[PDB]
Amino acid sequence: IQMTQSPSSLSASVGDRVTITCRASQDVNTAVAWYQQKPGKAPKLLIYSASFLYSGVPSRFSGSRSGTDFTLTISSLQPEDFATYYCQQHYTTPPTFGQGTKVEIKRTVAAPSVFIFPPSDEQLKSGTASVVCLLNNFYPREAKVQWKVDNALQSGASQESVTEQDSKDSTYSLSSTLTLSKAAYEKHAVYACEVTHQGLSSPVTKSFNRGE
Amino acid sequence: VQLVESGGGLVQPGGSLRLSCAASGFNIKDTYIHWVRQAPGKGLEWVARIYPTNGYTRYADSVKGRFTISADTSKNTAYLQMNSLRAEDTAVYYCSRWGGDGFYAMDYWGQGTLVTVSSASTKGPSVFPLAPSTAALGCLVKDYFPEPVTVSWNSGALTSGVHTFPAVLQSSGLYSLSSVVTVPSSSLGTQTYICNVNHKPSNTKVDKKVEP
Repeated sequence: IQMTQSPSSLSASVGDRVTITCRASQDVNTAVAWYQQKPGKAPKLLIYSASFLYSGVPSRFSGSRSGTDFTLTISSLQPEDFATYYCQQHYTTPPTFGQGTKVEIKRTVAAPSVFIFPPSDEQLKSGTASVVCLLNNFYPREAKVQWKVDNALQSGASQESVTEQDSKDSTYSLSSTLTLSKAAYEKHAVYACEVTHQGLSSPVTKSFNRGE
Repeated sequence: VQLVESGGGLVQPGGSLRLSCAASGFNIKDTYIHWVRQAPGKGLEWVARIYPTNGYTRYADSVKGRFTISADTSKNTAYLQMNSLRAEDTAVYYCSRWGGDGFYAMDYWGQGTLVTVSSASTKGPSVFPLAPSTAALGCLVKDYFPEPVTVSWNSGALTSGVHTFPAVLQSSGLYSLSSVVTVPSSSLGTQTYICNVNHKPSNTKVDKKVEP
């Protein structure tokens, strides 16, 4: 028995009413549970037997059933409900989970603060050079970070990482790391990261001249 | 009620590894005990279950034959013996129970334990400063294996404004991350900033002062 969960992700604001649905591939009676999982932690039971609020779960969570369709409702979305939610059937063995629903908090647009870091002298000693561009406290999550070495656009020498949504201000932060050999790093002069984001009227560039 | 796991870590491909799930505050004789796993960045997958009173077991097809779930009622502990381990088995492993003979679904979960199946050796990180010049500063935590590392600032006295990014796997097979923080510009050169990097799998401890 499969569990088709929708949507895969959603964005809603604090206080919004949120609906997550899950369709069982066949009858599963009411043998259905809903779980919440926060980054870095074990899943946590919210609803059991389709509609029963689990002890200690806030009353804004509820579940209901209509045939093969099951629905989790959060009446008033809170900042602390940033998580992935999972539906699960245990009508037959093996029990199966839905594929999850990423819930993020909607907030106003916030432009990133941008910083660029040259490679440390210690790292250059070992023969590698990492250049790090930081985008701090922005929303939405989507952003475009391009590396330019001597005003030439780079391809496939950088990796990105994004933090989870911040608990207070609901923003994201992002790092982009350009990795080069020491020899290649010493052959160029200007290192720049160029940032395009909804919160910026025009792209922001931070740069440095190697050695200066 | 508590479920406390132990036994994970880094294991060679084709190797063996045994996890334990110790229960407190209830009798495992009364319930089913489950193992559930979560590969990095993926959802939840059921692994196996046991009814300890009679030792009856069920397994997922992907682990049938290779894994053995077992239990010792006099130790109130269940076990997962993993054999012929594959890279596909790398995951956080959770243990759980059918609360209320299933009616309550999986109401209690262990904290999870990370199992990494890889032939790569352990390696501690090099920690390089992300020097400043509101300011941002940080530490590049480069080239370690396996996960995880933890980062703190000034031994936990600096917490607000910190972003420790999720590790990314580099093309070399080693992990890398940065941790950054925003501080007052007026504090540089007199206030002292040290990142505390801990990599328990390699028994590596590094405190790195970041100066402008």
